[PDB]
Formats: sequence, structure tokens, C-alpha cells
Amino acid sequence: IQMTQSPSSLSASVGDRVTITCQASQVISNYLNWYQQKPGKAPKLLIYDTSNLKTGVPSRFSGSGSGTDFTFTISSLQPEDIATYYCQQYENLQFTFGPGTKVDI
Amino acid sequence: VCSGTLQKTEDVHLMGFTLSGQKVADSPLEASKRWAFRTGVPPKNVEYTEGEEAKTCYNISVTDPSGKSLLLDPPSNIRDYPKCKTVHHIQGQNPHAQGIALHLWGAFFLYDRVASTTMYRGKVFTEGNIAAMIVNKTVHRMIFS
Amino acid sequence: VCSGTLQKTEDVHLMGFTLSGQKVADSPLEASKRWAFRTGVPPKNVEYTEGEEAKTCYNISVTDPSGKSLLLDPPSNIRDYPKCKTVHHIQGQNPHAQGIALHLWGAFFLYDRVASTTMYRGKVFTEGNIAAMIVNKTVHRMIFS
Amino acid sequence: VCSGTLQKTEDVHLMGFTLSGQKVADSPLEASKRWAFRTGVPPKNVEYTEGEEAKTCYNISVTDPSGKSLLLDPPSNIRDYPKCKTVHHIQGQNPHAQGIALHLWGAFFLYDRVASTTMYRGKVFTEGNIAAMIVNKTVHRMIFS
Amino acid sequence: SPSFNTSTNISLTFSYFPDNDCDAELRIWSVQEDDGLSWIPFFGPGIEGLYTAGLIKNQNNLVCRLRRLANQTAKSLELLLRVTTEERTFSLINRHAIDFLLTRWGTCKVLGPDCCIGIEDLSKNIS
Amino acid sequence: SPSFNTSTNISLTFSYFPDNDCDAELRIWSVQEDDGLSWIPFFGPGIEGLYTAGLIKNQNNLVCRLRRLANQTAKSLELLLRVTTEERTFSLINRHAIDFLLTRWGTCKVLGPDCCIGIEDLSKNIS
Amino acid sequence: SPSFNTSTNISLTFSYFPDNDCDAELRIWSVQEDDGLSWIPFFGPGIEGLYTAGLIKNQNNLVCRLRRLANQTAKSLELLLRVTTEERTFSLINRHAIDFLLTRWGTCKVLGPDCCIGIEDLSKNIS
Ligand SMILES: *[C@@H]1O[C@H](CO)[C@@H](O[C@@H]2O[C@H](CO)[C@@H](O[C@@H]3O[C@H](CO[C@H]4O[C@H](CO)[C@@H](O)[C@H](O)[C@@H]4O)[C@@H](O)[C@H](O[C@H]4O[C@H](CO)[C@@H](O)[C@H](O)[C@@H]4O[C@H]4O[C@H](CO)[C@@H](O)[C@H](O)[C@@H]4O)[C@@H]3O)[C@H](O)[C@H]2NC(C)=O)[C@H](O)[C@H]1NC(C)=O
Ligand SMILES: *[C@@H]1O[C@H](CO)[C@@H](O[C@@H]2O[C@H](CO)[C@@H](O[C@@H]3O[C@H](CO[C@H]4O[C@H](CO)[C@@H](O)[C@H](O)[C@@H]4O)[C@@H](O)[C@H](O[C@H]4O[C@H](CO)[C@@H](O)[C@H](O)[C@@H]4O[C@H]4O[C@H](CO)[C@@H](O)[C@H](O)[C@@H]4O)[C@@H]3O)[C@H](O)[C@H]2NC(C)=O)[C@H](O)[C@H]1NC(C)=O
Ligand SMILES: *[C@@H]1O[C@H](CO)[C@@H](O[C@@H]2O[C@H](CO)[C@@H](O[C@@H]3O[C@H](CO[C@H]4O[C@H](CO)[C@@H](O)[C@H](O)[C@@H]4O)[C@@H](O)[C@H](O[C@H]4O[C@H](CO)[C@@H](O)[C@H](O)[C@@H]4O[C@H]4O[C@H](CO)[C@@H](O)[C@H](O)[C@@H]4O)[C@@H]3O)[C@H](O)[C@H]2NC(C)=O)[C@H](O)[C@H]1NC(C)=O
Ligand SMILES: *[C@@H]1O[C@H](CO)[C@@H](O[C@@H]2O[C@H](CO)[C@@H](O)[C@H](O)[C@H]2NC(C)=O)[C@H](O)[C@H]1NC(C)=O
Ligand SMILES: *[C@@H]1O[C@H](CO)[C@@H](O[C@@H]2O[C@H](CO)[C@@H](O)[C@H](O)[C@H]2NC(C)=O)[C@H](O)[C@H]1NC(C)=O
Ligand SMILES: *[C@@H]1O[C@H](CO)[C@@H](O[C@@H]2O[C@H](CO)[C@@H](O)[C@H](O)[C@H]2NC(C)=O)[C@H](O)[C@H]1NC(C)=O
Ligand SMILES: *[C@@H]1O[C@H](CO)[C@@H](O[C@@H]2O[C@H](CO)[C@@H](O)[C@H](O)[C@H]2NC(C)=O)[C@H](O)[C@H]1NC(C)=O
Ligand SMILES: *[C@@H]1O[C@H](CO)[C@@H](O[C@@H]2O[C@H](CO)[C@@H](O)[C@H](O)[C@H]2NC(C)=O)[C@H](O)[C@H]1NC(C)=O
Ligand SMILES: *[C@@H]1O[C@H](CO)[C@@H](O[C@@H]2O[C@H](CO)[C@@H](O)[C@H](O)[C@H]2NC(C)=O)[C@H](O)[C@H]1NC(C)=O
Repeated sequence: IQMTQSPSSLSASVGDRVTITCQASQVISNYLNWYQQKPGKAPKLLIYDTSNLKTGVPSRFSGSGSGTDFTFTISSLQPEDIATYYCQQYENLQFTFGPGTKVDI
Repeated sequence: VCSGTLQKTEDVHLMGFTLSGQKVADSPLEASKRWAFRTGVPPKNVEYTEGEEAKTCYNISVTDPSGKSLLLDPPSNIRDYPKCKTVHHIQGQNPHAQGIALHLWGAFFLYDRVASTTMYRGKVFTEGNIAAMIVNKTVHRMIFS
Repeated sequence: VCSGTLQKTEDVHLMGFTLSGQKVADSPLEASKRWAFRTGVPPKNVEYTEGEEAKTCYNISVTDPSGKSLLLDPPSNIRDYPKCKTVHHIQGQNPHAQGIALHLWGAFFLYDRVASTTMYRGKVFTEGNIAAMIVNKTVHRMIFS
Repeated sequence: VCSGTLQKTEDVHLMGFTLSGQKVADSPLEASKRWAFRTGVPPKNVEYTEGEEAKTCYNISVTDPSGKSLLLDPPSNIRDYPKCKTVHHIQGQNPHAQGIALHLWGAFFLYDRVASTTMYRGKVFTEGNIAAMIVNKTVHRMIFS
Repeated sequence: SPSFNTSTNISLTFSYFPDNDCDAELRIWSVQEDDGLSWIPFFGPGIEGLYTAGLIKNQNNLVCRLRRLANQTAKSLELLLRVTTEERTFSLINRHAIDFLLTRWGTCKVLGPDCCIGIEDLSKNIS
Repeated sequence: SPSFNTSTNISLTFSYFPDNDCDAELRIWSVQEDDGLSWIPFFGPGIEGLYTAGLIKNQNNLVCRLRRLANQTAKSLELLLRVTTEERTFSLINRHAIDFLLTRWGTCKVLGPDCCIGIEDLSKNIS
Repeated sequence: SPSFNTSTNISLTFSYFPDNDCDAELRIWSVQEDDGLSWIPFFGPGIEGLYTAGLIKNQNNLVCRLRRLANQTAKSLELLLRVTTEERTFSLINRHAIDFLLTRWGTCKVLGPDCCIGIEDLSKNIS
């Protein structure tokens, strides 16, 4: 129906806590994941199942949400966290990615 | 022991109470964690008389990667649950799946006047349990008017 | 209230009486006016023990203009009515027909030891109703010798 | 008459005793002489609670010379007999065969918690009969420990 | 639940009463077998010679009270079938039997109605 | 087996007792029809307008004792289903009814418990 | 209907009596479960480890009276199956239960047979 991700762009100094939102097309029925894609490279998931984080991902990354509204939060921003962040949704046998959130320092 | 009297066999009723009233997670993601597929267990059914209005209902279709639906074929007596506030339409996949879908808590997949051990294909249900109680003709008429 | 006693559960019998004994029209034209097709109603069955010898029986086959028979598939337990004086063999057509055939009077399509809400395909029946009564082993033996 | 008391409906049990305990011929050749095929008889089933450990069991497949198996299709509730000392795997042929296989002695083809009038296709069975008896919760617990 | 019995004054009686439309003759059929080899399913009857003929004479509109009973009991039977979801057959004789036991026993005072206990031989043994 | 009834002191009562997790409101649905043409299967309701709405108020955790009863009775119901081999539906109301008759009548001494016979009017008639 | 019980003088007793062909040993199997997680259908047994073993010793031709009972009861059971038209399974335990209630209660005089009412404690309370 409609999958949105806000904000579209972002600019925050180093050390700031920034949160991003993701709205799924339907009520969540499978794992919701979050990916970090630095310019040029391939995406890399940091958070899976809305809350859990992959082994090796820094502790500053966190996530929460329920239903159709979800959030992605980083506690203390660092210079190598600049990337376009996407949220993944698997509904109706379709993997759909969010518009993405470009964060700048 | 002698407390209470039963007049006719129609007065004994089986009421199905949804797990939604037990304040458990209604979300389909957490609800899908309560079911699992297992081989070697026969499916059993029990008919009941009354049931609760469900807060969330589910119409799931778990399929093989080839397309084969792993849920059982619903017998004729199985029909959609009567009253649902919201019906989640879910389409899943499970390649390793074997056997038939059962409830991990021991609850029943409530269908219209039927409680089932297995989730049937293409039929709306709700998680719940049933309870045996006696209400005579006059008392039953008062509650439903 | 205390009048009458029931010894064994075999002694309670359900006797099906044909509408022919009620002096209603036995002709298949007037009898076809007593049935109609309706969707959204489940078919129900009740088994009985004894029945009356029917004056007129019907073996009907109502089909789509394409050829599709609109009558339900008879389950295994359904069999032709035992005793019929005359069996009308009828082949009908109904393009608008939906659902399943029911009785407009509320009577039952009597089959062998079975009363049905629906008329089944390719099975002889008679219109009638059933009645609950008690006859002990000695009395039942006297009537049938 | 007043001797004995029944507390709950779960305490009445139906025990199936094999014909092997009656010291009849267990050999499949002599056992095949106890069955025959007949048309015009409906198959009936009765569920029981307990059964004996069988000395010899049979998995027979009687087929037409064309290849058509003459044994009935087993319903879902029919399953192999639980405990068998030896299971004879037999493949037979009968061109003249009509109807369905019945027992000439009047015994039952014992399946898991089911006694049948007919031998079903591809399902292990044993010849036996069932008996109605009452054992209360405490007595039943003692025998099976 | 009514009951039919030999007349106590082959005449029969029916306990039920309702407070030219009926047919006088009443031919019936039943499957009950008289109590060597007929009980075995392979032997005995098949589907043809399975039914036994019977005849009930109309004595004080006996058949008409039977026929008017089925015309009336079907109106409740249809409602009793709406609740059960099973499309297959549904045993009614077991339900009438337990309804008979519950209407007679399902706490009752030894004296007065609603409690069928025989004390006529108890009142003489006490004296 | 418990029973729900109008309060004897529209308030209702439940005989069962167990010795914020529950939901207060309890909307229910039933198929029972009030006692002209509605009983005929062709007429009356279909599958849409077949269920009647009801509501039970929580009076002294009434709904919570009902909800905690179904949470507990299912543990025995699952074991009662393991023995029966029929995959189709299985009537439980008939079994509870005969269990009710057997627990009340299924030899009992007129005096004391385990025998619900009313002699309070018999003790006055003897004097 | 007979009943098997612990001996009142692990020896058992059977109430039935009929007035070297039998097998002495009698191994049996049952599905009854002893009364945490086993009752849930997903957990506990499947179709393999579902049956529990048992053994009944022949004490005063105990097993032989059991075996000769099934040899005889089948002759009536076959006739009881001819009337019911349902090809599927047919519950016999429910029918034996209601037959037990009807043979004990289904009008009876407090004195004499055919009425199992205990007055031995009533005769002492009146004096
Ligand atoms: C009547 O109503 C009550 C209450 O509404 C309801 O009770 C519920 O029962 C179910 C079980 O039937 C409970 O589910 C269990 O929950 C516990 C606790 O979960 C908490 O703790 C874990 C770990 O700390 C947290 O991660 C979690 O977020 C919760 O906070 C779990 O421990 C259980 O999981 C184990 O058992 C499962 C059985 O299916 C396994 O599938 C699972 O893998 C777990 O196994 C464990 O052990 C294994 C070997 O030892 C190991 O391999 C595993 O990895 C794991 O360690 C289970 O999920 C539920 O919580 C109860 N609800 C409440 C509110 O208490 C009744 O069920 C209901 N009755 C009916 C008939 O409906
Ligand atoms: C026990 O035994 C009794 C007696 O044997 C039996 O009673 C019978 O009940 C049925 C209904 O269940 C009766 O059938 C009705 O008959 C009346 C009267 O018909 C006469 O009058 C008309 C008009 O004057 C004449 O044309 C006709 O020739 C007759 O002389 C009809 O009025 C009924 O039709 C209406 O209702 C039908 C319901 O199915 C509709 O389908 C039909 O269209 C009619 O509707 C009317 O109203 C509509 C809106 O208002 C309108 O759209 C229509 O056009 C029409 O105006 C119906 O046919 C039957 O007569 C009874 N038999 C006797 C001898 O009285 C019980 O049924 C039986 N019980 C059981 C359980 O079996
Ligand atoms: C409870 O337990 C008991 C005992 O365990 C068990 O009894 C058994 O009953 C069956 C019948 O149901 C008996 O089977 C019959 O056996 C007799 C005797 O056979 C001996 O004699 C013959 C001839 O002398 C010898 O050849 C043979 O080797 C034996 O020594 C047979 O006569 C019977 O056959 C006739 O009847 C059959 C019925 O199915 C026919 O199929 C068969 O063709 C035979 O018919 C005769 O007459 C016809 C016309 O008159 C003619 O056309 C035929 O050619 C033939 O002459 C039958 O096989 C068995 O022996 C009993 N067992 C014992 C130990 O006595 C109960 O059945 C059991 N109850 C339940 C419910 O399980
Ligand atoms: C639940 O899902 C099933 C299947 O996904 C739906 O059944 C379909 O219903 C439509 C409309 O009646 C038919 O055209 C399809 O052929 C059906 N498919 C199957 C597989 O049965 C069902 O309608 C859904 N229920 C709800 C309430 O949405
Ligand atoms: C009633 O009609 C049905 C079908 O019109 C008859 O069933 C046929 O019976 C013949 C002979 O047994 C078979 O060869 C056909 O294949 C059957 N057709 C179907 C569709 O089942 C039935 O015999 C008729 N009954 C009577 C008493 O005439
Ligand atoms: C009894 O025989 C039947 C058929 O001869 C066996 O059923 C077969 O089982 C295998 C393995 O599960 C399947 O691959 C076949 O498709 C089955 N065939 C049929 C016709 O069902 C059954 O396993 C045998 N039982 C025993 C205990 O040996
Ligand atoms: C079947 O019913 C008849 C009649 O109700 C029973 O015969 C009665 O038996 C009682 C007790 O022996 C006598 O007091 C009556 O006088 C008899 N009445 C008649 C008309 O003969 C008969 O016993 C019943 N049979 C069974 C097996 O219960
Ligand atoms: C349904 O239950 C109510 C309440 O238990 C019954 O009303 C009682 O009737 C008895 C006998 O007439 C009185 O002694 C009580 O005082 C009544 N109680 C109340 C609260 O009114 C009612 O009779 C029952 N209805 C049926 C059809 O059995
Ligand atoms: C199962 O049966 C046994 C034996 O019949 C019951 O034990 C008897 O209990 C009564 C009443 O407490 C005593 O008077 C007897 O002396 C006991 N007999 C024996 C042999 O111990 C036992 O109570 C029954 N269990 C259940 C649950 O009903």
C-alpha cells in the first residue's frame, strides 16, 4: 500500500542522538530489519527483529517499535556512521525496502 | 455436591474464551511464535456452543517454496470465526515444515462453534480455550435478550 | 410425569411418517413446488429407526444447462428409501440455481434410516417427518411379528 | 443387580482380545480362510479403549489381475495395530472378487483403538473381539503402572 | 416422551394426546432381528431382505396422533439441528435417553411430584 | 460442573471458585433462537445474521473466574481428546450430561452426602 | 456390565461368571496418561511412545472369563451395528454408560430389588 521512512535527509553533529522512523505497509507479520549502506558499498544489517542486533554491531545502535510504527536510534553518533539507512519488511511474499534515511554530520 | 441442578441437556453450554481476553499479545508476529508444525499427531476437534468476540483474527496461508500449502484441508464443518474486530491476512513460507500445525501453549484454534488442535487452510480463527458451564433457558435468554 | 418407563436405550425409536399419509399432493409437479435452492445454509442429517411405506418416491436429477448437477453429493451413509409404491424418475434444469435444495415446509427428505435437510444427487427419497416414541422389546416384536 | 458402581464415564473400558489368545491358527494360510468378499453390506466401525498384544499381524494387499486393489480405502481414523510380534506381508489376487472383505466368524479386524467389519487397504490388523468392562481410576493405574 | 404399548384396558395404546386429514392404514418397516448364523455380517440379510414389515391399526385415532406428532416434533428438531455444526449424521436416540433420565432425576422430594420413588411398600413395612 | 444463574442475594452468579490479568468486558455470541417462519431452514437466518450478541458484566471477578476456568479445563480436555480416534467433531455436551447423572446417582444412603434426595417434607408427613 | 477390581478377599477380581482353550498370559496396551508438559499435543508422546504396557494374571480363570466374554459380546455387538447407518466410528462407551443409568433408575420401590437406595443408616436414625 505505502511504506514510508522519515526523515528523507538528516544532518547532525558528531555525538548527537538521532532517531529515525519507519512505517510498514501492513501490521508486522515477519522480522523487521534495519540496514546500513555506506556510499559505494553494499548494505549491512545492524538490527533484526525490530530490537535484536547482529553480533559485532556496536552497542550505540538500538531499535524498538510495534505494530505499524517503528524507530531506529543511535545513542552517540560517530564519523563512520554516515550512511543511508533502510528498513526491511517481508509481507505477502515480498521483501520491500523503505525509502531510506540519509544522515550527514 | 448437590448444589446446582441440570434440567435439559441443552442447558449445558461450552463457552470459548479468546486469549485476547487473557491480555496476551495480539500481534501476528508474536502470535506466530505460539504455533509450530509437528508430524505424528492426529488432529482432534471439539464443538462448543458459545464464544467470545475476538479482538484479532488470522487468515494464514503457509506454503512450500514450491507453492504447496502446508496447512490441513478444512473439513466441511469448519467455518470462519463469527465475530472479529480485525482480521490479519498473512502469507508465510516454511521449507523444512513437516506434519501439521499445532499450538505450543495447548490452546485451541477456535473456529465457528468448533475448537481444533490444528490450524486449517484458508479459515479464519482465534486462539482460545473453552469452558463447561450450565445456564438454564431463562438465564440464557436474559444475557442475549 | 412419572407415567411410562424406559428400560434400555434401544427401546426409544424414531418413526418417520411420510407426507403421503398426511394426504398431501403426491404428484411430482406439485411436489416439486415444495422445494427450493438456497445458498448459505449447512446441510444437517438425523438418523431414525423406523419409517412408513411410501406411496410415491422421487429420483430427481436437476442439472445446469451445461450439464452440471446442482444436487449435493450424497455421503456414504445415505441410501435409497427402502419401500416405495411408485418411483418418479425426473430430470430437471435450473440455470439460476444457487446453493443447495431445501424443503419449504420444513419437512425432511427421508432416506433409508436418515432424515436430511437437503436432497442428495441420485438417491430416492420421500417427503416426511420423524417422531420420537418408546416401545419396549415385547411390544415392538408384536407389531412386526 | 446393585453389585458394582460406575463413577465416571471414563472408567468404562472396551478391551479387544485377539483370536491368537483363543488358540486359533495364526498362520496366514489358515487365517486367509476366515475372510471372504461380499457385496451389499455396509462397513461399520466401533472404537475401543484397550487391546491385547497380538501374536501375528497381517498387512494384506489383494488386487485385481489388472492391478486394482479390492480392499476398501481406510478412513483417517484407521491406523495400524499398535503391538505385533510378527507382521505377515501378503500380496494376493482375486479376479472374481466383489464387494468388500468381511469376517466369516463374525469377529472384527482390530485396528488401533478401532474394531472394523471390513479389512482396509494397506493397514495392519489382527483378528479379535472386544468386551465391555468397568475399571475405576485406581484399578486401571495398578495394572499398567 | 410418549410411549406405545399393548392395551391394558392386538390393540395398542399411545400415551400422547394433543390438547380425516390423516391416513388410516400405517404400514412400517424395521431392521430389528429376532433373537443362529444370521447375525454374522457375511451371512444373513444384505440390503434387500433387511427390512421387516409391520402394521399399526388406528384405534381411537392412534395413527393420527402419531402422524400429528411427527408433524409437530419436526419444528423443534429443525431448531435443534441449527446449533450442531456436524454435517454428518447425529444420533438423536442417545439425546432423548439422557433427557429422559435428567427429567426424572437431574434433588427431589420423596413426597409429591417430580420424584418417581415408590414408597407404597415402604409405608407398610414401617408399621 | 459449575453453573451461572441470576443473583438470589441483571446481576448473575457463578458457583465456581478457584481455591488484573483478565479482561473486564465480555462480549459473546450464540445461535439460540427465541421461541413463526424462522425455524424453517430455507427461511430465517443464513450464515450472516445467525449469531445473537450478549454481554456479561464482571461482578466479583465473575468474568475472570470464567476466563480462568477455560484456561484450566483445556488441560484436561486435551488429554480427553488423545484417547478418541475420530478426527471429526466429538460432542462434549452429551458427555458432561451423563457425567452429571453418574456423579449424582451412578447406590446411595438417604442420609448424609453423596445422595441428593429430599426428605425434609417426608420427615413432617411421618409425624 | 461386569467390573474388574482389586481383590477384597496385585490380585484382581471380575464380577462376571458364565453359567485350557484360553491363553494364560494377557499383555495389554493403553493410552491413559499419569496425572507437566506431556498433555500438550505438540509435546509428550506421538504415535510411537503413546501406548503403556500392562499385564493381567489369570486368577481363578480370570483371563479366560475375559476372553470368553469378548467371544460372546461380539454376537450382540454385530447386531447393534446393523441398525446404525453411519460408516464412521460409533462411540460405545457412551451407550454402555446410559444403559447403566437406565437399568438402575430408568420409578422403583425403596424396598426390595430393582432400586439401589441405601436405607440401612435411615432405619437407625428414625429409632
Ligand atoms: C493459560 O494462561 C497462561 C498465562 O496467560 C498461559 O501461560 C503461558 O504458558 C506458556 C507455555 O505453555 C508460556 O510460554 C513459555 O514462556 C517461558 C518464559 O518466557 C520468558 O522468559 C524467556 C527467557 O527468560 C524470555 O526470553 C521471554 O521473553 C519471556 O520473558 C519460556 O521459557 C518458554 O519457552 C521455553 O519452552 C518452550 C515450550 O514451547 C520452548 O519452545 C522454548 O524453546 C523454551 O525452551 C527453553 O528450554 C529449552 C530446553 O530447556 C531450550 O532449548 C530453549 O532455548 C529455552 O531455553 C515458553 O515460551 C507463557 O510464558 C505463559 N504465559 C504467561 C503470561 O506466563 C497458559 O499457557 C494458558 N493455558 C492454556 C491452556 O492456554
Ligand atoms: C404439517 O402439516 C401441515 C398440513 O399438512 C403443513 O401445513 C402446510 O404448510 C405450508 C407452509 O409451510 C403451507 O404452504 C403455504 O400455503 C399457503 C396457502 O396456499 C393457499 O392459498 C394460495 C393463495 O390464496 C392459493 O394460491 C393456493 O392454491 C392455496 O389454496 C400459501 O399462502 C403459502 O405461500 C406463501 O408462502 C410461501 C412460503 O414458502 C412462499 O414461497 C409463497 O410465495 C407465498 O408467499 C406469499 O407471500 C409473499 C409475501 O407476502 C408473496 O411474495 C407471495 O407471492 C405469496 O403471496 C404456502 O405455499 C401449506 O398450505 C400447509 N398445508 C395445509 C394443508 O394447510 C405443515 O407444513 C406440516 N409441517 C411440517 C413440519 O411438515
Ligand atoms: C468364539 O470362539 C469360537 C471357538 O474359538 C469360534 O467358533 C468357531 O466358529 C466358526 C464359525 O463361525 C467355526 O468354523 C466352522 O467350522 C466347522 C467345522 O470344521 C470342522 O469340520 C470340517 C468338516 O468335517 C473339517 O473339514 C474341518 O477341518 C474342521 O475339522 C465347519 O463345518 C464350518 O464350515 C461350514 O460353514 C462355513 C460358514 O462360513 C462355510 O463357509 C463352509 O463352506 C461350511 O459350510 C458347510 O455347509 C455348506 C452347506 O451345508 C456346504 O456348502 C459346505 O461345503 C460345508 O459342508 C466352519 O468353517 C469354527 O470351527 C469354530 N471354532 C471352533 C474351535 O469350534 C467362534 O466363531 C468365536 N466367536 C467369534 C464372535 O469370534
Ligand atoms: C482467507 O483466505 C482464503 C484463501 O487465501 C480465502 O478463500 C478464498 O476466497 C475467495 C473468495 O470467496 C475464493 O475466490 C478463493 O478461491 C478462496 N481460496 C481458497 C484457497 O479457498 C478466504 O476468503 C479468506 N477469508 C477471509 C475472511 O478473508
Ligand atoms: C436414480 O438415479 C441415479 C442417477 O440418475 C441412478 O444411479 C445410476 O445407477 C446406474 C445403475 O446402478 C449406474 O450405472 C449409474 O452410474 C448411476 N448414476 C449415478 C449418477 O449414480 C440410480 O440407479 C437411480 N435409482 C433408481 C432407484 O432408479
Ligand atoms: C503395509 O502395506 C502398505 C502398502 O503395501 C504400506 O504403505 C506404504 O508405505 C510406504 C512407506 O511409508 C509408502 O512409501 C507407500 O506409498 C505406502 N503404500 C500405500 C499403498 O499406502 C505400509 O507401510 C505397510 N505397513 C507395514 C507395517 O509394513
Ligand atoms: C413390555 O410392556 C408390557 C406392557 O407394558 C410389559 O408387560 C407388563 O409387565 C408388568 C410387569 O411384569 C405387568 O405388571 C403388566 O401387567 C404387564 N402388562 C401387560 C399389558 O402385559 C412387559 O413386561 C414389557 N416387556 C419388557 C421386556 O419390558
Ligand atoms: C432458571 O433459574 C432460575 C433461578 O435459579 C429459576 O428461578 C427459580 O425458580 C425456583 C422455583 O420456581 C424458585 O424457588 C427460585 O426462587 C427462583 N429463583 C430466582 C432467582 O428467580 C427458574 O425457574 C429457572 N428456569 C427454568 C426454566 O428452569
Ligand atoms: C477403586 O476401587 C477400589 C476398590 O473397589 C476402591 O477402594 C475401596 O474404597 C471404599 C471406599 O473408600 C472402601 O470401603 C473399600 O474397602 C475399598 N476397597 C479396596 C479393595 O481398597 C477405590 O476407592 C476406588 N477408587 C476410586 C477413585 O473410585
